[PDB]
Amino acid sequence: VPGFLQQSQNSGPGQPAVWHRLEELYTKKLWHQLTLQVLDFVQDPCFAQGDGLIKLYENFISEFEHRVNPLSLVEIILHVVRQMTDPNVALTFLEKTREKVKSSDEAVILCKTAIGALKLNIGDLQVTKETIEDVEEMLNNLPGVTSVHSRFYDLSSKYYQTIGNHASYYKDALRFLGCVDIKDLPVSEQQERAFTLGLAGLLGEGVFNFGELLMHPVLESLRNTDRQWLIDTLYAFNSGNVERFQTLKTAWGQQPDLAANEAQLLRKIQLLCLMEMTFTRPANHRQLTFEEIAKSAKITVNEVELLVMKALSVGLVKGSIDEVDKRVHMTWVQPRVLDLQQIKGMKDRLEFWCTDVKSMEMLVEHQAHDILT
Amino acid sequence: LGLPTEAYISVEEVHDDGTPTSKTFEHVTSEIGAEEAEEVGVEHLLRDIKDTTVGTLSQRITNQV
Amino acid sequence: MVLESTMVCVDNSEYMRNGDFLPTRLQAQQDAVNIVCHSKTRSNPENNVGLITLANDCEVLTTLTPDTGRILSKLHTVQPKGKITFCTGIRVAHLALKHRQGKNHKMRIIAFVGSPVEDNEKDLVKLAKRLKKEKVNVDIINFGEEEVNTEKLTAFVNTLNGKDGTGSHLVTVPPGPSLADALISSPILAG
Repeated sequence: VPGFLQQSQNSGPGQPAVWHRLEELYTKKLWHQLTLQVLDFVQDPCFAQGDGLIKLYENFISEFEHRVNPLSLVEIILHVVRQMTDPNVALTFLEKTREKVKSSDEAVILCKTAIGALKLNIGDLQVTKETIEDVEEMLNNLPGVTSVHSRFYDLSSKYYQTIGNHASYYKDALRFLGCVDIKDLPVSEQQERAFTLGLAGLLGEGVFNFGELLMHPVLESLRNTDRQWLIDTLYAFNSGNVERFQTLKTAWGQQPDLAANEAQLLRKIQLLCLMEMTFTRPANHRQLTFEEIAKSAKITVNEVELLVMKALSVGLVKGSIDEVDKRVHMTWVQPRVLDLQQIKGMKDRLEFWCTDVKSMEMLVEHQAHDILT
Repeated sequence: LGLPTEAYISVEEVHDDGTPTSKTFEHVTSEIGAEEAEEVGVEHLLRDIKDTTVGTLSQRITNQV
Repeated sequence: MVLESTMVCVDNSEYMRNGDFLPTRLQAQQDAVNIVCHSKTRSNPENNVGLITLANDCEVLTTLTPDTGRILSKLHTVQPKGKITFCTGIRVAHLALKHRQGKNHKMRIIAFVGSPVEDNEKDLVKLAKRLKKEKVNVDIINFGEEEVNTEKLTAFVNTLNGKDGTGSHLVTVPPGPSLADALISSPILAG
C-alpha cells in the first residue's frame, strides 16, 4: 500500500498533494478524516479511471477501521461503480459490498437502491418492483435521514416514470423534493423537475388537487417565462374552466403526453369545474341545474348526469341528483386551499359567531339569575 | 370552565405534502374517576362549597351557561 | 474526603473511529474513565460519578451514583456516531449535577474531548461565566488531539477558575499512543 501511494504520487494533475495527505493519514491512523478526503479526492478527477484500482485501496482501508459511517463506504463504492462500465461486475460488487455492510442500516438501503438503479436500465418487473417493495419497512420512525431517502425517492420516481403510472410518480417526486428541503441544486435540474411534476399532475389518475402544486413554492417558480404554457394550463385546471383550457389547446398540443391524453384531461377539467361551482355558489343555495352544468362544462344535458355521478363516486362532493327536476344538491365540497382574502371572510364569520354566542349566554344568565345565584 | 387534564398519545404523521414524517401528539378522550374510598374522602373535603339541586338548577348551571 | 459529585463526559463521536491513541480511541477513553471512576470511588465513599456521553446532542448514560458497575456497564455499547455539541453537553451536565442526591457535595466535571468543536468562542465564554457563577469545577482533557491545544477551549478553562481559581484544569494530552491514565496525574490523583 505505502508503495502504492508512493508510486502513484503522480496519477493526476495536482494529485501529489492529495497522495501526500492520504499517506500522512495512513501513517497516523486517522481513518475518519481519511474517509472524508477520500470522498474529497474521489470527486476531483473528472474521470477517475484509476478509481477501479483505488477501490482496492479503499478495500484495504475498510478492514482495520471498516466503519466510519460505512454509509460513506457505500457512497464511495457507488461513485466507483459509476466508472465500472460492465453490468455484471458492478452488480456483483454491489451485492458483496451490501453483505459487507449488513451491520449499519441506512447504508444497506443505499446499496439496494444502487442495485435497483442498475437494473432499472434493463428489465423491471422481476426485480425493480421487488427491490423497492422489499425495502420499505426499515423506513420506520427514523426521519431526517434524507441522506438515503433522496436516493430512494429518485429511484422510485424513475421506475414509476416508466409503465405509465404517473400518479405514483407525482407522489414520490413531491416526497423527493420534500426530503431535500433545501434546494442547493443547479437551475436546469429543478427546471426539468418542475416540468415533469407538472405533467404528472396533469396526467395522474387520482390527483385532482392542482392547488397545492400550483403554489408549490419551490417548483412552479421556474417556468414563468420558458414553458409558461404549463403554468397557464395548471391555473386553468385549478380554476376549472373548460373554456380557458380548450382556448389554450394551441399550447399543450405540442407535448406528446398531453397530445395523446385528451379525454382524461377533459374529464379532469370538468370535475374541477363542478368543484368550482360547488365552492362558488353560496352555502344557502348550493343547488345547481343541469343546464348550468351543460353551459359551463361544454357538454349536452343528456350526458351531464354521468359527470356528477362520477364526481360523487370518486369522493369529490357528496349529495344527490334530482333527475325529475334536473337539479342537484351538493351537501359538501372537497376542501380547497384559500388565499389571504378568504381567510378574512372566515374570520369575520367567526366574529359573528362569537358575538351571537355571548349575547345568548348573557340572556340565559340574566333571565336565570335568581335561581342560580 | 372545563376539565383540568389533557391527554396526548404520540403517533407518526405522514403528509400528502408536508412530506417528512415526524411524531405529533394526538389528543385522546380523558375523564376523572374514583373508587368508593376516594369518593368518600373527596366528598368529605368538598365541605368548602356544595350545591347539589340535582333538579333543573344543576342541569341549567352545569350546562347551557 | 471532600464530598464531590462529578459527571464524566466521555465522547463517542465518529472521530473515535481513529486508532491514533491505542486501538479505537474510544477504547483509550474507556480504560481511562474506568480507572478514573475507580479513583473517585477510592477518593471518598460518599463520592459519586456520572457519565454524559457527548453524542450528536447528548444522552446521560448513568446519573450520579456511588456504585460504578453501572457506569462501566453502560460504557460499552457506545459505538461512536455523529459529531459532538460541547455547549449542550456542559449545560445538560450542569443541570444534572444541580440535583445532587447529597447537596453537601461539591459540584465538578471532568471532560474527555477528542474532536473539533464548532461553536463561536463568545458563547463558550458565556457558558463559562455562568458555570463559574454556579460554582462548578471542570477538568478538561484535550484527548484525541484535533487541536491538541486551545480548540477555542483555553478561555473557557481560564474563566471558570479565573482569578487563580485552582479549581479547573486543562491537562492536554499529545497524540503519542499511551493511555492517558498515565498522563493525567493532577486532576485525577490530586487536584
